Amino acid sequence: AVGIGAVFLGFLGAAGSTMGAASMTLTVQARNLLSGIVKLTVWGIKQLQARVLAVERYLRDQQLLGIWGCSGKLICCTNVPWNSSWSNRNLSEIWDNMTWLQWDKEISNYTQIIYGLLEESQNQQEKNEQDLLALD
Amino acid sequence: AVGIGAVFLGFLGAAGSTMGAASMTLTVQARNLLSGIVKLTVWGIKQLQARVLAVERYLRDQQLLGIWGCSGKLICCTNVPWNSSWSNRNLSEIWDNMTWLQWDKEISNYTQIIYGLLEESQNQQEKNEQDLLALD
Amino acid sequence: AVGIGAVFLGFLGAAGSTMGAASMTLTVQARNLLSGIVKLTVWGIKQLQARVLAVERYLRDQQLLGIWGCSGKLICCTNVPWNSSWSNRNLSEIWDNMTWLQWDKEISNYTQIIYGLLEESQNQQEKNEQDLLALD
Amino acid sequence: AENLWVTVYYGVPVWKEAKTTLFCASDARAYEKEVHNVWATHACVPTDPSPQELVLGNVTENFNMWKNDMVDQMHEDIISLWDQSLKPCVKLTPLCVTLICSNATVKNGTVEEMKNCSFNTTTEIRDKEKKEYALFYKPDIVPLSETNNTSEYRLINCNTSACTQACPKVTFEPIPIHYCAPAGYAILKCNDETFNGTGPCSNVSTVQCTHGIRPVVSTQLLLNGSLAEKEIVIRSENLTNNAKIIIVHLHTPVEIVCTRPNNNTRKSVRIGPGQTFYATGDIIGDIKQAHCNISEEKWNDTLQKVGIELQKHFPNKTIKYNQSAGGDMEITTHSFNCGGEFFYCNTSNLFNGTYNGTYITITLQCRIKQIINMWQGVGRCMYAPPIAGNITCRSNITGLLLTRDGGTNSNETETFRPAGGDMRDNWRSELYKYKVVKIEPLGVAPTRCKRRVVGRRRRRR
Amino acid sequence: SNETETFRPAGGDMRDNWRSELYKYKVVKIEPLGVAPTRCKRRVVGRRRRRR
Repeated sequence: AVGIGAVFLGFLGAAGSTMGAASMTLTVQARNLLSGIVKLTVWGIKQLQARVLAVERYLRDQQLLGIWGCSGKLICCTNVPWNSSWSNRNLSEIWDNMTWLQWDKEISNYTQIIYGLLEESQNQQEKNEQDLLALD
Repeated sequence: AVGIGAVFLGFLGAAGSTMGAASMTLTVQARNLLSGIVKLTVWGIKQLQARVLAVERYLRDQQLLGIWGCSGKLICCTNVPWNSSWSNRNLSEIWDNMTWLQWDKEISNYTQIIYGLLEESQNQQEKNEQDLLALD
Repeated sequence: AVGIGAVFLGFLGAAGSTMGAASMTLTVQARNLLSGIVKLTVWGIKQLQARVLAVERYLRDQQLLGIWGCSGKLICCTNVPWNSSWSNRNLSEIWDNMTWLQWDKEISNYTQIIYGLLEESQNQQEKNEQDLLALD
Repeated sequence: AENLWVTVYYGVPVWKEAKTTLFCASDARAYEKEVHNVWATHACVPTDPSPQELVLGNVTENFNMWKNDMVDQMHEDIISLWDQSLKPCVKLTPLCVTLICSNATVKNGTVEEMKNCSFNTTTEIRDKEKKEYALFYKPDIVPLSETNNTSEYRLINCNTSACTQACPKVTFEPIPIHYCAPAGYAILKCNDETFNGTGPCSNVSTVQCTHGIRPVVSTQLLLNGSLAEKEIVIRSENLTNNAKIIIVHLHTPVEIVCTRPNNNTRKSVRIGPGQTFYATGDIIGDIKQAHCNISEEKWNDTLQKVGIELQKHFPNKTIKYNQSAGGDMEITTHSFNCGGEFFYCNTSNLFNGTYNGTYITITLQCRIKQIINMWQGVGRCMYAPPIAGNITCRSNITGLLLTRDGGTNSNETETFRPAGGDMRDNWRSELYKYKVVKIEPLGVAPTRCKRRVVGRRRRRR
Repeated sequence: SNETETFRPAGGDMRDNWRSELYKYKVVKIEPLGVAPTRCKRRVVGRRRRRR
């Protein structure tokens, strides 16, 4: 669905829709991951067990954007050429069919490998952070 | 007040100063909200009860800035036209008079509505994040 | 060592290497500060005591960068002229010898003073992010 | 082929399997009464009017109720809540005394259900004791061995473990409880009414919290449950495997209307400083014995409906029902709590007769206990104090627990009997629609975009 | 009697002992607020900007 006011249970129908339609309203998930709906007894300690991990998982995701150069951007291009071994070079035709829930099954093995290249991509920039240009 | 090193109890007197002048030294609050002052007994559990909520409140504020396109900026313009129904279009004559503590009561009902428009500003960017220009 | 992926125990030999060489592969430490390797008994409460402190430490480092204008950048040049009293103006010749572990001993007393200037540096922009210029 | 470059998309809707510690939320303002409840926390406070829902179109997800990670979560939650509420209450160590018991006489009659037992109990001062008596409304008190005297008895706790009173403040209630997953995790739900317990479900929806699941505890019959939508449903891991348990969901409920018609009077015994023991002191009315009634017309229809539904899986075999084979008193009789009293009903006719399924008032005598080796089956002993006056019950039976006799029976017949004893199979019949999946906002996916050339700004594409 | 009034000691609730000392204070959560309008203009194609 397209729209951003919405509800977290207003957009997740895109879990079956196309990746193109799912690419819009990409912010509502980013809102929901923060806090959501959350004498001493079981629920009291559970509010400390679950809450701290909800914060912990969010930091680990923003940790990777802050390094790859995609800080604060939902969509983000990166300087990595797509190797055809990971997938065929015609996804631009295909992602009008697949949903994101189906795309993940293809890159399941290669996702940890790809993160190295994105790290390398930033370090094509980081190798260029000492030499010449920024005398200004 | 002019000067930004200061202390959190060095600037907060701007709560009664002019709304325009209070915009200076805006970083001290951003510093103070993080940690501040903070066998098992009452104070020990309180250092987990209060500490975790102090973190989660900070994350909730920052991610709103990240989504709106104001990441890392204290002041930040946004592409939304000010509707005169929320307030009269003459605050430029008035923030020298009102303090920030007094401005809030103008937009108490409208604040949650306005956040939709700031998001809607981002879909003017999110719409323009799939089409043409990134071939550059 | 030069690289990125490596291990957190793959690059820390830079603790003895030169500051120039240590400035490369700088993302691996930034990744490690969050996750690491972490009935009720001693270890159970420790996973709340130590875990929350790791997050609490991480947010102070990021917020200081978020205010200085160095958000999301592992290297960041700022607008503060180097006062020769802090150190001699010839470290460019020297930092091929010193390691980062040895550099801190020089500026130990001056570090808290310098953070005021970095705030003041941003507050040139803060004074210059109000009023008139940005018709854009 | 085409030229493509990597692009990151944190924010994506994709999830993965996981297990999580789920927060509890109670319906309406019941959290304000929940402070004084057990089987309900102290308290499950909601923050929003839950549960809202969205249907996820074109989504198919794999479900399984028998490997469910939530049923193990609530069972270890409820029994842990059971211990905490019972922990500060008075212990019954000083009552293990050589009880002298005799017939319990009442107004112009005698009651066969109980014994009038007397014992020496300590006063406020520890070096003096007084005679005291109480009607322990059960003959379930072990006679004391190593003596020819038949009039010396003993409370059955002390042979194996001492017990704790259930304090009058707390109340045993099946308040509805919602499980709300924390941020980063989402609870799915299978709307497919024909779901048999495992396999794909092609009509999925996400919710904030589960529906109003109530923590009722009973055996051989599921009370106050949530009924099936279309028709009777039968769920088991593998019906050919005569072990496991066959959980049935009823299309509509048969009302079990029953009571404890005796008029009992509570009595306070002073066993220690600030410690009070409550026991049935006397009967102030005519005696009629506990019993339970079930509509013969409606229940007999249920076996006819259920019989053909089982026969779909067991073709051309006539379905026979029969009495329980054996076990403790907790599983050989329909056991439940109602109004603070623990019933154990004989099932006088909820077992009997052949039922082909091809179409070719039942009264249950019920016994009552005070000491309960609680339905967890192994653990804490508890003494339920008496409830003064009559008790009455009106509950909706919604599901049957069954088990099968194998395996060299006559090929045209098959015998089914009740079951029970494990708390999880009661709650696994209600907590079967759900899953818990962690949302993983995914990253890389190639696009027509191109590299970030010399750090120049770019928005479009 | 309309010209007289009788006063006697009191006590028994500990909160009124401490309410005599803990009366100057409040606890207020600091909330950075909603928006405030300015004479700014719509950002043009992701460009940076100094004053305004």
